[PDB]
Amino acid sequence: HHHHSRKTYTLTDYLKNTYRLKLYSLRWISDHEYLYKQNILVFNAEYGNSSVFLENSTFDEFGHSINDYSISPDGQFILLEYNYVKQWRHSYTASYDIYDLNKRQLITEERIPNNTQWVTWSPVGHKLAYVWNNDIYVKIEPNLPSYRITWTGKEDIIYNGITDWVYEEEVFSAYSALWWSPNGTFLAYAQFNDTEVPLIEYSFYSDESLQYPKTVRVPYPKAGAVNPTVKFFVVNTDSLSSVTNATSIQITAPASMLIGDHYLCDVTWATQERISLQWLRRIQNYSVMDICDYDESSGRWNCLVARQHIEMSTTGWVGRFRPSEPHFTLDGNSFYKIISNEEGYRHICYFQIDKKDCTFITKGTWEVIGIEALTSDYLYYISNEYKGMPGGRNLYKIQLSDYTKVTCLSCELNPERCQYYSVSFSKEAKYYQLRCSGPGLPLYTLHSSVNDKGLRVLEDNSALDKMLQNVQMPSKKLDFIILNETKFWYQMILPPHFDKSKKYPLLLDVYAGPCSQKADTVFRLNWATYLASTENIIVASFDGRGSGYQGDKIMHAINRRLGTFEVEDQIEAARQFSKMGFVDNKRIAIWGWSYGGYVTSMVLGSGSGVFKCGIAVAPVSRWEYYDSVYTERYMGLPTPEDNLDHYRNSTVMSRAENFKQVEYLLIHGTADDNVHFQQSAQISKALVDVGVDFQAMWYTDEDHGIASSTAHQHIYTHMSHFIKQCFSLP
Amino acid sequence: KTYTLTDYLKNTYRLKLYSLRWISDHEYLYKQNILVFNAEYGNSSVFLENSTFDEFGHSINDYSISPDGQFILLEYNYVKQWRHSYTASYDIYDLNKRQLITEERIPNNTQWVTWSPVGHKLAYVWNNDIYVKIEPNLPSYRITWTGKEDIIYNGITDWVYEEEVFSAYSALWWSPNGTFLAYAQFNDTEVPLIEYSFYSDESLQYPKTVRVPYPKAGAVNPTVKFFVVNTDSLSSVTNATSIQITAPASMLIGDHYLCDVTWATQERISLQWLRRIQNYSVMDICDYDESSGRWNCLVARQHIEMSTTGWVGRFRPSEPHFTLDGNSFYKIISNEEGYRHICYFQIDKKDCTFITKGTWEVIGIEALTSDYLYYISNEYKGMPGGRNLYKIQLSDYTKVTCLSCELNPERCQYYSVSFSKEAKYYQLRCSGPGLPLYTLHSSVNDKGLRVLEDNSALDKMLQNVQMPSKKLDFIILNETKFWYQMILPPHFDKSKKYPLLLDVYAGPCSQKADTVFRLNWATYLASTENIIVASFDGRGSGYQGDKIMHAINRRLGTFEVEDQIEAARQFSKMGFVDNKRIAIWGWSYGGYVTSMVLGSGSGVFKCGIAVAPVSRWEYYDSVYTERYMGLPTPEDNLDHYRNSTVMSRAENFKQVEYLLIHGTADDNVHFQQSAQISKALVDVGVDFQAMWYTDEDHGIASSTAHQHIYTHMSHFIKQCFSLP
Ligand SMILES: *[C@@H]1O[C@H](CO)[C@@H](O[C@@H]2O[C@H](CO)[C@@H](O)[C@H](O)[C@H]2NC(C)=O)[C@H](O)[C@H]1NC(C)=O
Ligand SMILES: *[C@@H]1O[C@H](CO)[C@@H](O[C@@H]2O[C@H](CO)[C@@H](O)[C@H](O)[C@H]2NC(C)=O)[C@H](O)[C@H]1NC(C)=O
Ligand SMILES: *[C@@H]1O[C@H](CO)[C@@H](O[C@@H]2O[C@H](CO)[C@@H](O)[C@H](O)[C@H]2NC(C)=O)[C@H](O)[C@H]1NC(C)=O
Ligand SMILES: *[C@@H]1O[C@H](CO)[C@@H](O[C@@H]2O[C@H](CO)[C@@H](O)[C@H](O)[C@H]2NC(C)=O)[C@H](O)[C@H]1NC(C)=O
Ligand SMILES: N#Cc1ccccc1Cn1c(N2CCC[C@@H](N)C2)ncc(Br)c1=O
Ligand SMILES: N#Cc1ccccc1Cn1c(N2CCC[C@@H](N)C2)ncc(Br)c1=O
Ligand SMILES: *[C@@H]1O[C@H](CO)[C@@H](O)[C@H](O)[C@H]1NC(C)=O
Ligand SMILES: *[C@@H]1O[C@H](CO)[C@@H](O)[C@H](O)[C@H]1NC(C)=O
Ligand SMILES: *[C@@H]1O[C@H](CO)[C@@H](O)[C@H](O)[C@H]1NC(C)=O
Ligand SMILES: *[C@@H]1O[C@H](CO)[C@@H](O)[C@H](O)[C@H]1NC(C)=O
Ligand SMILES: *[C@@H]1O[C@H](CO)[C@@H](O)[C@H](O)[C@H]1NC(C)=O
Ligand SMILES: *[C@@H]1O[C@H](CO)[C@@H](O)[C@H](O)[C@H]1NC(C)=O
Ligand SMILES: *[C@@H]1O[C@H](CO)[C@@H](O)[C@H](O)[C@H]1NC(C)=O
Ligand SMILES: *[C@@H]1O[C@H](CO)[C@@H](O)[C@H](O)[C@H]1NC(C)=O
Repeated sequence: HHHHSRKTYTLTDYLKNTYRLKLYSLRWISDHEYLYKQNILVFNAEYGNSSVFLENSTFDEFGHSINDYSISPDGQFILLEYNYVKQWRHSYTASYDIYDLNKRQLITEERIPNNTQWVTWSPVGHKLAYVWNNDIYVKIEPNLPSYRITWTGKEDIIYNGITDWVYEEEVFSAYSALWWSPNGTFLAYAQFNDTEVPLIEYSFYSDESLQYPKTVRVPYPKAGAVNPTVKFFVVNTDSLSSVTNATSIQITAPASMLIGDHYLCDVTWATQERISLQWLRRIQNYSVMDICDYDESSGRWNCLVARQHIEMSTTGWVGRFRPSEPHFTLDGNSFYKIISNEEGYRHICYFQIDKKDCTFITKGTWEVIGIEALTSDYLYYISNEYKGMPGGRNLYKIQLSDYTKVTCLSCELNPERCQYYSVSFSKEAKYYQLRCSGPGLPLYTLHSSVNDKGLRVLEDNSALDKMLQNVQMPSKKLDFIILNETKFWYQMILPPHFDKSKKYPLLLDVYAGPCSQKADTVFRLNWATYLASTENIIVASFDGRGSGYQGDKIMHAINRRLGTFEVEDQIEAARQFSKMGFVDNKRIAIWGWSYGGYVTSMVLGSGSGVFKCGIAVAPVSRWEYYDSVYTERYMGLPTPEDNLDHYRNSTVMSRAENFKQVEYLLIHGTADDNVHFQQSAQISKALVDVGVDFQAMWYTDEDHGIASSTAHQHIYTHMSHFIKQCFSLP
Repeated sequence: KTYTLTDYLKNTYRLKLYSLRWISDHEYLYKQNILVFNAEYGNSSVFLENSTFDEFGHSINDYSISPDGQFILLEYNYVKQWRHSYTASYDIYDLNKRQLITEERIPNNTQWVTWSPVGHKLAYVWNNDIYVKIEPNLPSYRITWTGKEDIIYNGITDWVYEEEVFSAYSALWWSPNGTFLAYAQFNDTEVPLIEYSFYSDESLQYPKTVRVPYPKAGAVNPTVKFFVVNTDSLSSVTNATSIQITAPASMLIGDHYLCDVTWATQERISLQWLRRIQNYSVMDICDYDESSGRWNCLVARQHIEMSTTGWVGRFRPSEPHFTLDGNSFYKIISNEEGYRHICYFQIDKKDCTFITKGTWEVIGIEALTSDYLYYISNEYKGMPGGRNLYKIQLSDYTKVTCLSCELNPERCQYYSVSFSKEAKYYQLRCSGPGLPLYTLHSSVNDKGLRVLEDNSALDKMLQNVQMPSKKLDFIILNETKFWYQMILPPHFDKSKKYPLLLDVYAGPCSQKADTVFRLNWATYLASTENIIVASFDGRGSGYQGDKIMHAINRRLGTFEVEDQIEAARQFSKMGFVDNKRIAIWGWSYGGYVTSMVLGSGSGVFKCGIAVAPVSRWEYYDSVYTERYMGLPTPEDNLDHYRNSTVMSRAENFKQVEYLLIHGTADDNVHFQQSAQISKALVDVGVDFQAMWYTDEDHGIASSTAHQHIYTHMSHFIKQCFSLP
C-alpha cells in the first residue's frame, strides 16, 4: 500500500461525525476578557492566562439537566436554563433558576415561572426582563417580586415582547421583541396582534401511545392573507412601583406607513435617550427610519419629522432581506449604514441625524456585507472586495477622517487557507477574534486592534488535519463564466485525482433564492463531500440571476418574477458544465431544499432534456401557499391589479406533464410549519392526475429542517440510494 | 399476447353482468333505456326512454321506482361521503301524468330516501332528521326535531354503525305494508373526533381540517335508541309521537349495540342487541298494543345467542327469517360442534331444533316459502370456497335438493341468487371458476327458463390472450385442511422455478381461497410477469367452523401471521417456487399481516407491500377491534394490544424491502397508523419505500390514483424480482 491515501470520506463518516470540526466559541464580558467552555473559564485576552470561573462540578448538585446559561453583565448572577422545549426556528420554552455568585447559592424566593418564552438581562447591571404567557415582566433584583408590564397577552392573538410566527422567521430571525436601552433605564418592546390572521392546521402524531393525533394550529399569513399588526412601546424601568401599573409610552409609526399595511423591521437604540425605528410597507419597496427622543418634562417620546430617513428602491425591494441596521456614533448625532449606491452596489453611507443626503464612504463593484464595529477613529466592516471574489469575506478598517485610508485586516494573514472571515469584537473593540472558514480548515485567532497584530492561535484544527492526511478528500474549484457579458460564479466539489479527460456524473446542488450564494470559499464536511470522495460525483452549484452580494442588477433581475430567470440560469449552467468536457451529460442531476426544492422541481418540470433525475426536499410548489413577508417581498400581491398572473404561472403543478422524462424524488416532513406539507401534497396530486410515476418519502412529525438525529441520517441515506441508482453506481 | 397492466387499468376485457330488480312476482326491470321483462316469456316493453329527461339539465345518477309502479324517484348531485353514505338532490316523476312534481319538493343535500314496501309512501332524512311524505305532491311531516350534525343521527347511521354494524347509511325500517316506520337514533356527543387535513383543489390556500366522531378501541361509543312511529295517523297540526322501544335489562346494564332490525308481521318487530363485549346478544320480539298504542317485548320471548370460544355471528349475529304468522323463524347459528347451521325457532320456546347438519356451513337463508326454505352453503364436495343453492322440504328435513350443483359443474361452483317477490322465479349468478353465468329459473319445478348473460363476448376476446390458470386446493397442518389458491402463469411448467407473491387478507372470517373468476392485478402478474400469486386461508379464516375462525380470539397478530409464513414455507417445498424470490402484499388487515410477517424475521420473504395497514389496535375502531380483542385495559387485554403492534418489530425490517402506502384522507384506516410505522423504521434506521396518496381514502379508488398505485406497485415488485 506504500502509505498512499486509500480511505475516502464515507456516508457513515458524514452521518456519524467521524471527522469533527473544532470551533472556538467565546462570549466577551469586558473590553479585555471573555468566557470559554471545556468548565467555564474567564480568559484574559491580554496575556492568555485563564482562571476557572465556574467549575463543571458546581451544578452537579442541582436536579435538572442544564441546557444553557447566561451570566449577568455585572457578573454577580448566572441564569440557568432547563426543560427546553423547541417551538419554531428560534422560539422555545424553558424553566429558569438564578444562581447568586457572591452568596454562592440558588435563589429560592420569587422564582421565574415554568414555561417562560424569553428571558434577558439588561446590558449593564442585573435587571431582568422575561415573557410568560405572552406578557412582559421585569425583575429589578433577581430575588425580588417581578413587576408585570403588560396585561393583554393571549395565546395566538396578542404577543408582548415576543414575535409571532412570521416576524420570527422572516423579519427579526428571533423570538425576542424586547430591547433594553444601553444602560437599562428603558425597555422598548413590540406587541403583535394576530386576531384575523388565518390558521395553518396540521396533524401531529406524537408518541405511538397518543391514540388520537393532535391538530396543530398556527396563525400563519399566506401570500395575500390578512397580516398581523404591530404596535411599539417604551417603558421606564426605574419608575416602576409595586402599587401602580407600569405606564408604557406608545411610539406610533410615521403617517406614510399607517396609510396601509406595514411592518416594524428594525429597532436600534442610538443613545440612552434616543431610539431608531425602521418601518416597511407591505409592498416592501419603501421604508422609513424614525429617530425618537425621550422628552424630560412629559416623559414621552418624539420622532421629529425632520429626522426621518427614507430608503427606497425602483428595481426591487429594500435591503437584502430587510433594511440594514444603523450604527450610531457615541453622541448619537450621526450613523453609518449599508445601502445601495447609484450603480446598485451596497456600501456604507454616512448620515447626519437631520439631513437627507448621505455621503458614501466606500465605493466599488463589490459589496459591504456588514458593519462590525465602530469606535471614535475607525469603522470595522466585512466585504468581498479582495481580488473581486464575491464568494470571499475579509475584515476592513476604514479611517473616519480619511476615506482614502482603508486597511485590509485579514486579506494577507493566511492568503491560501483563509479567504472567508467573520469577526467578534471586544466590548470597546480593543480586541477581536477572527474566524476563518475556508477554503482550508477553519482557523480561530485573537487580535489587538490598536496595532493590528495576532496575539495567538485559538484553534487551528490540527487534530482534524491529522486524520485527513490519509483520506482521499475532494477539492473545490471556485471560478466564473460570462453570460450576457456578466460574470457568474459557480463552485465544483471535484472528486480526488480529478481527470479533466474523464467524464463524471454531476449533481447540481441549488438554493438560488433571492440573495443566495452557493459559490463561496467556505470549507464544508457535508453530503457533497461524500458524493465526491466516495462516489466520484461532481457536486456543482451556480449563482445566476437573483443571487446576492454582486449588485442589484444581478439580485433584482428576478423582481416580481420568481421561477423564471434563476430557473433558466440553473439549466444554462448545466449546459455550460457539459461544454467543459468532463461531464457525462446522460447523468446529470439536481437537488435542493426549500427554495432549492422549488427550483429543482421547476427545472425537472421544464422539459429541457438536460436533467435525468432530481430530489426536492420540502419545496414550495405555489407561492400563494408560502408566507406573505417573504413571498410578497419578491412577488407583490396575488391580486388581479398586482401580480396574480405570475403567481398563477409559476407553480410546479402546471408543469406536471413534463415530469414524464425525469426520475423525481419528493421529500417532506409532515409537521413542517414553514413550508407546509400541503405544498408537497399538491405536487404529488398533480403528478398522479397526469399519470407520472415518482418516488416519495414523508417524515412523520419532522419540520422544515428534518433535523432530528435519526431523521437526518435516514433522509441522507435514502437520497444517496436514489442518486446511486439514477447514476448506475453499484 | 398476454394480459397487461394497461389491460387491467383501462378495463380492455370487460366482465358483463345482468343486474335486475324484481318489480312483482313475474316481472323485473333491466337497464339499457329501462325495460320491463316478463319472467315467463322473456318479452320486454320499454318503461322509459334513454333520454326522456333530455330537458332535465342534471346528470341522472340513479332511478328508484315506487312499489305500486306509479312514481319514479330520480337521484342527482351525488356527493360521496363514506363507504355507503352520500348526499344527493331529488326529483319525483309522476309516471301517469308524465311530468315532474314541483310543489313541496325533496330538499337538496338529502342523506337518505326510501319508498315504503307497498304503494308510494316516501320517507327521507335531511339535516339528520326524518320526514315522511304520504303523497309525492303533499307537504312532508317532520318526525324528529333533535337531529344535529356530528351529534344526533335520526334515521341514519354514524361512522362506526355505517362501517361495522349495518354496512349501510340508513337506520330506517318500514313495516311490510307501510303502516309503521321504525328507526334508530344515534348519539355521538362524547365520542372523540378523528381530525385530519384535506388539501383539496390547488386553489384552496389553507387546508381543510376534516373532523369525524370516530371511536377508537376502548374509547366512548355512540349510544343508541329505537323508535316506532305510526304513519297512518300523522297530523299536520300536532307533532308526530314516536314510541320508544328500550333495549332489554340484560343490555342496559352496560355499553351495547343495536345490531339487527327485522319486521315479522304488520304488528310484530324483532330487534337484536349486542353487548360491547360482543360474545352475548339478545333478540326482542315486540308486539304492537292497540288499546294503549305502545310496543311490548316480553322477557319470555327473548332469545339469547352466545359464544364461549369467541364472538357471536360471523361479523354480527345472523338475521331471522320469519314464517308468515311470525310465530316461528329460522336463523343461522353455530351448532354444538361449531358449524353454522339453520335452527328453527318458536317465538315462545327457549329451545330450537337444527334442520341442517354437517362439517360445512350455511352461508345464508335466501327465501322462505310455505313448503320450502332456500339457502346457500359450501357443502358441495366439502369445498369451503364453493357456493351452491339448496332447497329444504319443510315437512321433512331430510329432503334436500341441490338446485345449482349439476347445472354446469365444470365452470360453475360459486352461486348467488335473486328470488322474485314471492319466490316464483329466481335468477342464478355464477361467479366461477369459469366465466360468470346468469340464468333464469322457475321455482315450481326448478326447470331452467333461459340463459341471460353467458359472456361469450369476453370469451371471444380471451381466446386471443395467453391467460393464467387457477389451482384451488388444501394442505394439512396439525391434521386439519387449510385451503389455498394460485394464479399460475400460462404454459405453467412444474420443472421451472417461479417468483411467488402471496396476496393476503387473512382477517377474522376472511376467505381468499375460492372458485370465483377474477380479472385483476394478480391476473397481470401471472400473465405478463410470470409470477405465481398465491392466497391462503389459515387460522381465523371463515366458512369452515368456529374451531378455525375463533382460533385467533383475543390474539390478533399471531396465528394468522404465523400461518401465512408457514404457507409460503409449504409453497417452497412444492418445487416450482424460487425461494430467493418470495414476496407478500396486503391491503387493510392485509397490510397489517403483511407488515407483521415482514417484521417477524423469518427470512422467508425478500420484500412486501403494505397498503393502508393497521399498525396498532388502539388506533382502530371499537366495534370491529373489540370484537376480536376485548378492551385495551389492564383488567382485560391491554398486554396483547401492546404486543401486536407493527412498530415493535421495526428492527427486523432490516432484512426486507418494504413499500408502505397510504391515502391521507383515509377515514377508515387513519394515516396515523402508517405515520407511526414509518417513524419507527426511522428510529431504528431502516431504509424503506413509501408513497402517500393526497386526499385519497381507504379505497384509493379514483381513476388516476388507482392507475398510479398499481403502476407503482408493479415497479416495486418487478424490481424486487429482478424482472425487466
Ligand atoms: C387586535 O386587533 C383586532 C382587530 O385587528 C382588534 O379587535 C377590534 O377591536 C375594535 C376596537 O375595539 C373593534 O371595532 C372590533 O371588535 C375588532 N375589530 C375586528 C373587526 O375584528 C383588537 O382590539 C386588537 N387587540 C388589541 C388588544 O390590541
Ligand atoms: C392593573 O391592570 C390590571 C388589568 O387591567 C387590573 O386588573 C383588572 O382590573 C379591572 C378593573 O380595574 C377588573 O375589572 C379586573 O377584574 C382586573 N383583572 C385582573 C385581575 O387581571 C389591576 O387591578 C391593575 N392594578 C392596579 C391596582 O393598578
Ligand atoms: C345525547 O347524549 C348526551 C351525552 O350523554 C346527553 O347530554 C346530557 O344531557 C343531560 C340532560 O339534558 C345533561 O344534564 C348533561 O349535562 C348532558 N351531558 C353532556 C356531557 O352533554 C343528551 O341528553 C343526549 N341527547 C339526545 C338528543 O338524546
Ligand atoms: C314540534 O316540536 C318541536 C321541538 O320540540 C317544536 O319546535 C320548537 O318549539 C318550541 C316551543 O314549543 C320552541 O321554543 C323552539 O324554539 C322550537 N324549535 C325550533 C326552532 O324548531 C315545534 O314547534 C313543534 N311543532 C308543532 C307542530 O307543535
Ligand atoms: N426557510 C426557508 C425558505 C422556505 C421556502 C422558500 C424560501 C425560503 C428561504 N430560505 C432560507 N431563509 C431565507 C430567509 C430567512 C429564513 N426564512 C430562512 N434559508 C435557506 C433556504 Br435553502 C431558503 O430557501
Ligand atoms: N375495511 C377494513 C378493515 C380495516 C382494518 C382492519 C380490518 C378491516 C376489515 N376488512 C374489510 N371489511 C370487513 C368488515 C366490514 C367492513 N369494515 C370491510 N374488507 C376488506 C378487507 Br382486506 C379488510 O381487511
Ligand atoms: C491574569 O494574570 C494576572 C497577573 O497580574 C492576574 O492578576 C489575573 O487575575 C489573570 N487574569 C484573569 C482574568 O484570570
Ligand atoms: C416548575 O415545575 C416543577 C415541576 O412540575 C415544580 O416543582 C416547580 O416548583 C415549578 N416552578 C415554579 C414554582 O414556578
Ligand atoms: C442611564 O441613562 C438615563 C437617561 O439618560 C440616566 O438618567 C441614568 O442616570 C443612566 N444610568 C446610570 C446609572 O448612569
Ligand atoms: C412600489 O411598488 C409598486 C408595485 O410594484 C410600484 O407601482 C411603485 O412605483 C413602487 N413604489 C416606489 C416608491 O418605487
Ligand atoms: C309480454 O307479452 C305479453 C303477451 O305476449 C303481454 O301480456 C305482456 O304485457 C308483455 N310484457 C312486457 C312487460 O313486455
Ligand atoms: C338545489 O339548489 C339549487 C342551486 O343552489 C337551486 O337552484 C334548486 O332550486 C335547489 N333545489 C331544491 C329542490 O331546493
Ligand atoms: C297494514 O297493517 C295495519 C296494522 O295491522 C292495518 O291496520 C292495515 O289494514 C294494513 N294496511 C293496508 C292498507 O293494507
Ligand atoms: C365473554 O367475555 C369474555 C371474553 O373474553 C369472557 O370473560 C366472558 O366469560 C364471556 N362470557 C361468556 C359467558 O361467554
